[PDB]
Amino acid sequence: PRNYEGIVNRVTARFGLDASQQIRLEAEEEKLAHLPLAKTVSVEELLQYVELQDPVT
Amino acid sequence: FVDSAADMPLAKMHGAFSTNVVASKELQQPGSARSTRHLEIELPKEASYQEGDHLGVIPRNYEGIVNRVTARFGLDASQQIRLEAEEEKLAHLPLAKTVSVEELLQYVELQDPVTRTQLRAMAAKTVCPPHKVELEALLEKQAYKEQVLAKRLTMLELLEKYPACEMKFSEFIALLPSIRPRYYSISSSPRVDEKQASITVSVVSGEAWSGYGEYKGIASNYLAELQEGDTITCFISTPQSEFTLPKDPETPLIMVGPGTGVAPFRGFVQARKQLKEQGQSLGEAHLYFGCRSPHEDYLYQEELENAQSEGIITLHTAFSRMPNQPKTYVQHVMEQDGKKLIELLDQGAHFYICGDGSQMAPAVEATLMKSYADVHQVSEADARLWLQQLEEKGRYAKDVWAG
Amino acid sequence: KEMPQPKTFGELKNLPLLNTDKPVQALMKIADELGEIFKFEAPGRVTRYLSSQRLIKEACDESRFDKNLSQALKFVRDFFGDGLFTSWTHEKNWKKAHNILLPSFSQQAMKGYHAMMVDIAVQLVQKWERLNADEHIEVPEDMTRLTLDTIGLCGFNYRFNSFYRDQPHPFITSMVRALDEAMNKLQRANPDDPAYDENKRQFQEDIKVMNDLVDKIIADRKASGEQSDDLLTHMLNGKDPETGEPLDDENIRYQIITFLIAGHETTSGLLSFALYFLVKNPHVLQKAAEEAARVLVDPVPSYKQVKQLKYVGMVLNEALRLWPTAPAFSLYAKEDTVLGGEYPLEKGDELMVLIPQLHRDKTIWGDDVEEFRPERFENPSAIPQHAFKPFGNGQRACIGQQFALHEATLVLGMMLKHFDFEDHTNYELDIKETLTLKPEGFVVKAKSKKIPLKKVRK
Amino acid sequence: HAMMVDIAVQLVQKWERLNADEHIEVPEDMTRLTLDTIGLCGFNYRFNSFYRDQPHP
Amino acid sequence: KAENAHNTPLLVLYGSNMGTAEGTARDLADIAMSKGFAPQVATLDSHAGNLPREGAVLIVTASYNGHPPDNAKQFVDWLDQASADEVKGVRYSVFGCGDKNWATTYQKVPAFIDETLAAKGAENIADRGEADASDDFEGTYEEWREHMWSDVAAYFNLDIENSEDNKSTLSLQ
Ligand SMILES: Cc1cc2nc3c(=O)[nH]c(=O)nc-3n(C[C@H](O)[C@H](O)[C@H](O)COP(=O)(O)OP(=O)(O)OC[C@H]3O[C@@H](n4cnc5c(N)ncnc54)[C@H](O)[C@@H]3O)c2cc1C
Ligand code: HEM
Ligand SMILES: Cc1cc2nc3c(=O)[nH]c(=O)nc-3n(C[C@H](O)[C@H](O)[C@H](O)COP(=O)(O)O)c2cc1C
Ligand SMILES: COc1ccc2nc(SCc3ncc(C)c(OC)c3C)[nH]c2c1
Repeated sequence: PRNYEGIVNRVTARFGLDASQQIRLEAEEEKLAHLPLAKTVSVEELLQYVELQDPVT
Repeated sequence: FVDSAADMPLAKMHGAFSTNVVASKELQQPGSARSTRHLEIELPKEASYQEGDHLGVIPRNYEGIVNRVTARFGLDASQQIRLEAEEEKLAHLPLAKTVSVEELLQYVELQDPVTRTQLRAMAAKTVCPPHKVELEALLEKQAYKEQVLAKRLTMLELLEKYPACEMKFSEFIALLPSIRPRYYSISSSPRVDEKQASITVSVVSGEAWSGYGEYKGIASNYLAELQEGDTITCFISTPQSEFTLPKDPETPLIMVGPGTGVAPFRGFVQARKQLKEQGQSLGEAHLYFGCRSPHEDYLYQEELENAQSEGIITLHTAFSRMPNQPKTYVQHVMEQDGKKLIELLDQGAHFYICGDGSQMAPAVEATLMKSYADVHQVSEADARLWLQQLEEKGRYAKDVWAG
Repeated sequence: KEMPQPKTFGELKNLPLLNTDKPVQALMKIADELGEIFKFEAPGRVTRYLSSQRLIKEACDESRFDKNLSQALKFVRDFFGDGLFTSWTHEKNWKKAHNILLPSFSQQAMKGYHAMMVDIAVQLVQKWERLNADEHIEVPEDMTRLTLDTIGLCGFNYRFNSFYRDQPHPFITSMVRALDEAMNKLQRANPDDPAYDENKRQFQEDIKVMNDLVDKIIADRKASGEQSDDLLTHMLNGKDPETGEPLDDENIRYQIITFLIAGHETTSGLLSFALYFLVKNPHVLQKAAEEAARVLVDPVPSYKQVKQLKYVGMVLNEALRLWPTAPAFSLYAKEDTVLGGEYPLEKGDELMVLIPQLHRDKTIWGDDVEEFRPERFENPSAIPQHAFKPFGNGQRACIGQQFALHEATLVLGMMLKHFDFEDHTNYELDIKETLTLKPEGFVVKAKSKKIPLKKVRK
Repeated sequence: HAMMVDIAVQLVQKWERLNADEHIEVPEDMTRLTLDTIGLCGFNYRFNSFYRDQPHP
Repeated sequence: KAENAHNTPLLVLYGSNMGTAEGTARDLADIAMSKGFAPQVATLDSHAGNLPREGAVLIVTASYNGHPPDNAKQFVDWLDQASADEVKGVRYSVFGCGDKNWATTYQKVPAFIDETLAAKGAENIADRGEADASDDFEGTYEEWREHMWSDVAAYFNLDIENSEDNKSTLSLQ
């Protein structure tokens, strides 16, 4: 599935970000979180790779 | 989070780097029907500039015009898609990559006149027989000049006019030219801050000559909408024709720069002001500035009046639209001052024109030559040779544009 | 005027001047001594060596002089036949092959060789990336691996796999032996003395090794499902628009050997001399390295990117100015004529253009002709006609000029992007002659720029 | 792993680059690969066996 | 594989500072390929003296305040003073990129080259062509082009019949 608009906007609002802001991640460490690393990708599309409402760990 | 920018090819072709807007504000008065913007831009360590250099700006297409395209093709902005050809492509498109529609649309020109290739492509997908006859009519030499080129009629406006032309998005995008940079005359001196540059941008806007609604100039409206903290992709460009202050600050200058034409002279003014503050003596410098009104578009009035008060320049204004005054242009003022301006050029002054190259520059040039002819009692041919020699000595410089 | 002549040896005239391992360098020294023109006589034979642009511009007038086969070229025809290089202009097979094969060096063809050039260039960069600390590089040896493989692959879809070999490829060993023998023959007073019986035997066996390889290329292609839209495709398939005829089998075999040799040896030489001059001119090296880094932004170079390497181009042309790797070509007088208003020639008289001396004419280049200054070539338009001729003259000029330069420029660009070089032995230039010229014993060390990689973690 | 891949890519490339009807001396090429792999992985030392026509000394 | 009829030698040289003339040149070389030629594209002042004594040479150039573009200066100078190395055999044609906004200098460099080339032994196969950036540059470019192919057609050989769309060569995704 995809995360709905309401919940994506709650995140970009909390971080003061624009949906369309292109950015690039990196770690060196493994990642069950299956993120496109070393690629540029908007915030809003990064946010379709992750669970936003699992209990806090 | 390399929050990073496409380094679209053109950005690479121009050495455009990505960087931040530090200021953005309006220069005309509240209630002017027109807009002229002032932007301050930060430069990275690797870039540097000089007075009379240009900022190359890679612009983005505005939302209105992107939506007109996605609406015509029934597409969502965010729809990811992938192109391919096998054939070369000045249109500098990311091929064999997935990329949204809206971002594909930032690689191309959306409002260039429709080309003959474009018209044939549309004709071939048209199942409206009378509509095919019309598109083909436009291919003829005369019609093409008068209805396409004279009015700047675009492929987009013809696709909107012909909703049953079965051209498809991916054929549209591929038939378009690559997005071009726009040049702006840097309006600041590096002697004040080496790593910060300003530009002065008249905002293109009006009723489309094509007849299809309201026209907005691509880069100028992109620049007009930027705000502090936004990023911008640009490069420094140095023109083939040198446009710099004399080496000796006592050499006299005459500057003619109405409207946004003042831009590079604001850099000259800032340079002279620093040279003074470093103990150098300055000679005469006349700035001929013209605009509609001080109630409207007298750009940088405060700065220019201050400069004049500190002896950095002598300021001569002309106003076209002041109630109860004759319509005045810089060349009319220059002509009143002919004697003085010509004596100055006889003592080694440099002369500079900036701004509109289609009407203002030629008329200014004609007035200068006529002042010469009248002062030195010679023919128009001798006055033309004089100007030719002045240019060949490097003392008659132009930073003018049709835009 | 009567023309100068170097020292003579009684009945052998000047022949013994060629009894040396470095005969072009000897001729060059004679030119410096005698000036723009000298006569060189052997028993039964005369030629006239030209060194000034003043005379050479007249020699280059195709209405008055045509390509001659020098003695050297007559000996090499023994294996080059009536291929493009050793055919007379008036032999039917010259214009036919010229017309059939010129389209293999068109712009489109060049674009289509790019990928394969990159293939071999990546093999050379990798070999060097993979050396251990303090190992060194045998420069002309590695440049020959690269150039032979590049013409093999681009021209014939054939892989010599020279980078998988620790010695030179067998084809190179017999080539060098055959060229050496042709060169040594030049000085022989009595070529049919039976003392040279073994020389001739080794010569035929080397001709055989080279022709055995030609036979394989031909066999591969007959097998080659072949579009292999390349030089060989044109050899086997193209028709000359003039006669309407294709090349016959015999001529094609000569073309293949011709292109395998001419197509690599002199390019190997150029790259070797260019690396030599760079390491000896560290400011020039840095300026070339700066361009490479600036231009070659992608993991492998594009065609348009190679064309962007202006300074590298300048470096190569300056290497060709000092040490043009095919250092002489020969002309004959088509009719009686007077050279320079002072030297009468009869129809058939032979001239030699001594290219390295032409390239040192101070009237053209200025006094500093021994310096390595690529800036000389900043506007090539500025150079007078017939002043710079490393690729020969007119309709008999080098067919492969653009191919050699594109390859050299690509390769040198990559080397300069990817490594720092050290002249660790302070190498003294020693120029080996095999008719063609190349540095012998030239070695360097190359320290990888890991285009940066050093990465830790532990 | 990365260094093993380095040598394995060298072996695949040698074979990709053979001409039609050329053949592969199997144990000879396997020795080029295995010696180079322990040399590189174990000791950061390059025997460069694929640059040699005979076996390494 | 293509079809490669003519294949006659068409060398296209440009004088360009901002690429208008250079793109026009490369466009020509692209339509030549479609008409079976063996085209070659290069700057003007790089074949300074090396004009092709066979086929034809299209010369596409701008003007800057009456002067040649940076990549054409060596050519023209070579052309102006140097005339000794005559231009006989060289069958050419000239296309001019200019702007009417430049008064007294309109198309001065293309004109110079065109007429100078002829007062040195011209095989002018096709009359010069002009483009005014300030009006209908594609009209004139189009007029000169069609007339041009035919002039050279009749002159030598006869490769394309109607481009036979050796053109439409899309490539997309
Ligand atoms: C060397 C140089 C220096 C320059 N310096 C400056 C400067 O300092 N400041 C500045 O403001 N500009 C400057 N310009 C002009 C500038 O580069 C841009 O051209 C200008 O901002 C317009 O580009 P744009 O993308 O906004 O409009 P575009 O989208 O490119 O449209 C421009 C075209 O639209 C046409 N047009 C105008 N009105 C209409 C209409 N109503 N209907 C249809 N078509 C119309 C114009 O005539 C022009 O042909 C300079 C140009 C040059 C060459
Ligand atoms: C720097 C590299 C090169 C140099 C210096 C060089 C030099 C020359 C010279 C001087 C000649 C004229 C010989 C004469 O007049 O007797 C010539 C001709 C020739 N070259 Fe080159 N060459 C080089 C690269 C190549 C390449 C790469 C090829 C093949 C792809 C090649 C193929 C030939 C051919 C076939 C001829 C004879 C052309 C003819 O007469 O029709 N050359 N070369
Ligand atoms: C500074 C300048 C000077 C120019 N001078 C002339 C000129 O003298 N004659 C002319 O016909 N056009 C003149 N032009 C118009 C250009 O030649 C026209 O833009 C040409 O199409 C640019 O071609 P290019 O991009 O290949 O350099 C000039 C343009 C500029 C910017
Ligand atoms: C005294 O006679 C000599 C000596 C040396 C020479 N070197 C030459 S250079 C001859 C030459 N040129 C170009 C190419 C491509 C080529 O291919 C291997 C050869 C052999 N001619 C000579 C003649």
